[PDB]
Amino acid sequence: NKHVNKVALIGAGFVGSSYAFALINQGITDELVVIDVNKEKAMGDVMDLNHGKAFAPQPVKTSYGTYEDCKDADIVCICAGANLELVEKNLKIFKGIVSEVMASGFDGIFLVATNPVDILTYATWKFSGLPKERVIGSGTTLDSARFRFMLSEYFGAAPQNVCAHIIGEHGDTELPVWSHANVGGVPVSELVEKNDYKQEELDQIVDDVKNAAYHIIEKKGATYYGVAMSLARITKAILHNENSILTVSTYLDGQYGADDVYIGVPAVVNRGGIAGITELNLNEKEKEQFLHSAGVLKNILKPHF
Amino acid sequence: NKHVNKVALIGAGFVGSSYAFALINQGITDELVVIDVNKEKAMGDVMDLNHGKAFAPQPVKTSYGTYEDCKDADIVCICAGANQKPGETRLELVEKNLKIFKGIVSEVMASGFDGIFLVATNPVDILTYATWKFSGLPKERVIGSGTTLDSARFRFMLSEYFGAAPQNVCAHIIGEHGDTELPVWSHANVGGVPVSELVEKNDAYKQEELDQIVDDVKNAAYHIIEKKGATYYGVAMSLARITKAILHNENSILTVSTYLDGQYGADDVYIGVPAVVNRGGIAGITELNLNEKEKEQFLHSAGVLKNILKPHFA
Amino acid sequence: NKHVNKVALIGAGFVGSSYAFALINQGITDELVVIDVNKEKAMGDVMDLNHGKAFAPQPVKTSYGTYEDCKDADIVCICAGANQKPGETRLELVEKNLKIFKGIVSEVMASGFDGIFLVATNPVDILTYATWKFSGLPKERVIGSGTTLDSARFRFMLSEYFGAAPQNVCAHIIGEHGDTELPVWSHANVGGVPVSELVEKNDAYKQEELDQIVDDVKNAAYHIIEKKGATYYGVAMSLARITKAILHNENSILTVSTYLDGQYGADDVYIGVPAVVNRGGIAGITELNLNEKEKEQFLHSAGVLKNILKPHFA
Amino acid sequence: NKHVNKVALIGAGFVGSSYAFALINQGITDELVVIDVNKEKAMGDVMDLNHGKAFAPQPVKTSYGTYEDCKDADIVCICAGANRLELVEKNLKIFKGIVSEVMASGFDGIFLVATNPVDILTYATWKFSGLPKERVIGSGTTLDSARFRFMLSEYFGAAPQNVCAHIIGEHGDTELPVWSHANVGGVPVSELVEKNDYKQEELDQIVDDVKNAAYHIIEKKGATYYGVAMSLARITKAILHNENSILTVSTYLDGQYGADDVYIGVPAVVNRGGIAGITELNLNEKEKEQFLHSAGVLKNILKPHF
Repeated sequence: NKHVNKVALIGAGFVGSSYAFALINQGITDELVVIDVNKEKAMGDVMDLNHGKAFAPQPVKTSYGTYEDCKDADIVCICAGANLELVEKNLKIFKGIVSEVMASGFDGIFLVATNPVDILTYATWKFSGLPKERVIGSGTTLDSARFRFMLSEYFGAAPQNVCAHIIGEHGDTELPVWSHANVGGVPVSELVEKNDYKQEELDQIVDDVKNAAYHIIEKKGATYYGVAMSLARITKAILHNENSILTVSTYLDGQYGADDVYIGVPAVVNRGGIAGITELNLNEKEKEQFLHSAGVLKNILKPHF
Repeated sequence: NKHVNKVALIGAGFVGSSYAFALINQGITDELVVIDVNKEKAMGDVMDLNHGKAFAPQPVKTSYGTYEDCKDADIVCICAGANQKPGETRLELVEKNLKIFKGIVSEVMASGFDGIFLVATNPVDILTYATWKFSGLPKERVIGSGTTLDSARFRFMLSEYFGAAPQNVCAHIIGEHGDTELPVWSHANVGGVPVSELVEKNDAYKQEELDQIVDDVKNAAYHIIEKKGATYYGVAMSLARITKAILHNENSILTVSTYLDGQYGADDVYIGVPAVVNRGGIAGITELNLNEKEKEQFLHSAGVLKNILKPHFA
Repeated sequence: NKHVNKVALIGAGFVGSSYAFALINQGITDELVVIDVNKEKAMGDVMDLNHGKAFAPQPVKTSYGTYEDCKDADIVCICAGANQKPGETRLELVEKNLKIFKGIVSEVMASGFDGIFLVATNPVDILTYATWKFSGLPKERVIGSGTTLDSARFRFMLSEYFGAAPQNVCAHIIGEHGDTELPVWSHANVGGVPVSELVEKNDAYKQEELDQIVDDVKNAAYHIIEKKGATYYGVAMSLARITKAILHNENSILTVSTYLDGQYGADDVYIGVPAVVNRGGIAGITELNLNEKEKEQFLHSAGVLKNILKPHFA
Repeated sequence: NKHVNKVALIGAGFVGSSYAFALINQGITDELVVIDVNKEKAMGDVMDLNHGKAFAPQPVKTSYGTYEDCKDADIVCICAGANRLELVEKNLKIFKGIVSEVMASGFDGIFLVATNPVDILTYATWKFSGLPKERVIGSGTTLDSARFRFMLSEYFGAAPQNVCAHIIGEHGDTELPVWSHANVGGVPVSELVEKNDYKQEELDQIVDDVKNAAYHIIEKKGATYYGVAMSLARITKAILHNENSILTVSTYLDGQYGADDVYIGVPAVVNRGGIAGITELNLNEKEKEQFLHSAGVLKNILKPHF
């Protein structure tokens, strides 16, 4: 009796629906159940998603469901919420959601997508009582993948042999780890000096990354395709025991001079969830940029915990 | 053009965007250009689709453009048009969409485009025929989604009934994409065993059970629409499937909208039949030997389409 | 094994090693154990296969072991045995291989193995039947490669004759893996159109051309052997294909060696017929309605096998 | 008219046959032609390889052929040659005949060289053919580096994709690990070595297994071919699919690592044009000397013949 991979999705808005469409197009899970307070929408979405079932690369059973259907889920992905005020609404929404999920007997991994992601990931860990290695937030995985790709273009190599992370809070206080950005083994700073590859050229790439989402929202009011893709990517590392290094929202206790906070850092991800935290030796600018970011978060945290 | 595939999408609504997302998720094309006069929404979608490109299985260049950017496209897929309003007849919808298609197709042809058209807009068989007339291209290079979605579904469900892989099952829905489409029970077979035989010799396999599979296939869109307001994920997948068969020269048999001049006793009409699809478009038409009931149903289905074409084309 | 697929290969000759290489190149299994008393050659092959593991699409753990290492195997594939020497009859070869299989199967069963057997050693239908008797397993869990290779090559060539994808072509070779195997022309079809109809409706499609597709399929091994001394790449691929259908629960229809107790009018014999293959092994048997000529050919083919079984099994 | 990818294989021994079986199993090329002095063996292999054609993941047309059939090949892969510094001697001759016959067909693609000693015969092929140095490529130390890389993602517990480590220099005893730039997720190996106790001579023994892997295989069954075939198919894949993958293939240097006028193993970017750029690692003092000593060994063996 071989293991059946099962994902439970909570919140069938634009992010959730797209996330589902992505799992189906990539053949990532064996089963998917969709849960939303708006029964009719989730129902319609499931039907639409199954309409083209025959064309999916791999069989995937997709169904409408309720909180109790989370019992044997490997992953519960939360895309629900509202779109200091907002943090209040969502903090409560999550409380009821995690409560209902845990009440079903779910004993898997939480994947949190709704913003502010670092905050709601910390919250989910609290409300659920699960080990911190099994509550995971999307963190800055999207921004880091982008940064990483733009650089394989810029320096002309495959993304596979290019290294670059974005860490910190998923937000304006997130930061690039220039000190460890390397191409094929060769540090970026090295390539910048030996050629005239110029500095604020690379600095502009970081500028685009941080504002990418705002610009999308400015034009169509919401962002969902890129988000959905990052979620499917993280779900893939888990379900297929990849040990992939991803800058997901992770609980720190001393690793980067930070403790008691969920924040974006490169973490090894596998079927168990977080399997280790990659500890980069930050230089001086990075070290304070980071702690400033961790401080901003922990500060919004205490009023609620 | 030589080492790289390019798709131009015209119309970035729910169908078009989902199609785009499907192409990117499955790794079907190297380049996609999105064309739509609604600039904010379309550039937004393009930026959103590019935001997460690093996660896709293959590199995919997505951009916002206009007709001039079709010059080197392998495929132009058209999802643009109006949707028919309640109380409006199909001939009334067709009058509006023909005018839209006239502008789109002439602008596309004037860009230098020399590829294949893939038509998705309803009524798809009608607009495929129009695109052929408007473009002056060979009939093999103008393709509509036809009954591909209903067939594939019909075929998966039978696979998920008689208990065998989709790949090993034969079941076609043919005719117009709409209420007169028909199942080809006479040629439906599992592993090569006719469905009528399977029914006859196992009473776990009942007729009405099978007919019910047909009832549901034909009403699936309407029910999705009831609960969600519209339907687009299935359409998008069927379009991605056809695009893949073209770009990768698969020679897959699909019930796309296809021009008939005599086959099945129908003339001068685009309509859903099993056709071989490859990099050149339509490579061949499968001519099933329809039984007497099927033949009558099919000629009625072709007639329903010709009643709509007649007032618009000589 | 819960999240992990494991294959045990018994016999690391040219067939077994190529099979191993195919599994690794296609990403079919998570683990492979190779079992062969010829230690130097087999550990050599194992080390060689591990040498380039980094380049394989998926991580594959390959090791050298013995019967005890079959305990948690999903599949045990047996390629070991002697090969027919010139002047030796098949009954004489079978006497030697039954003795070999008796030891192999009893040791495998005593390891705690509770998976599926995949048999490749010649004459495969005979040794599949023996493996069933020796193992005491359900007949659904003992599978031989049957006529899978000849069928696939019968079905690709037709696809490469009528101009369509293999996926939409239906053609089976059934019967013993050997000179009495037969084509099922009566159910051979393209997109659902009977071969006999395609023939008589187009004079570019001719009988003799089709028949020689058959004579060539049946003589393919002999010609490869003439030129290179042995045949093993095709066999290896057919085995990898069957293994994939099993490990990934495909429900693919394949003409594997299958136990019949009445179907097609044959009893108590393993023989090549279209069967549904999934994670549990044989999920179902496709019963094609053979015409009178085919029925006679098939019962003769089953008879040839029973003439070999009879002196060895009650 | 979409481009048709075409590979011509010269030498259908164990390496070539396996290399072919790999291309077919991975769906890497659209067409493959097989060429060998032993016509009947090449004919047999092609037949065996097509026997199971219906099961290949992607369509691939495989056929028997001759030097003339190289005309429109994207890639000519040479696995022919004899299997005692006279080995270089016999092979240098074989290659001369082969390249001459290939160029004489109008071939204007990329050469992929696998026959040992690969660095030397890659240099030779460049000479005999007259092609730009970016279009003659040897397998170099790609296999050894791939192993080293995987054998470290396990050790440190991450995915190979998030691990960095090269083996450079001549394909042989004088090849060397680039410890100074070996990193995991961005974190250099040295940092992890003393910060946890990951032991030094442990990571060390890994470099020893790599270098002797092939000898040990040969000790047991007489030749290596599966691993070689896999590395060849991987390089063929980077080329035909314009990957821009960084591989330590045999590459022509002119000053890049204190070395000039020599084919040797270094990380190079590989795409449809062939070598697209040479990755320049800041070698430390130890590595710098190991490397030049390796280039010297090679350049020394070249002189007598050029």
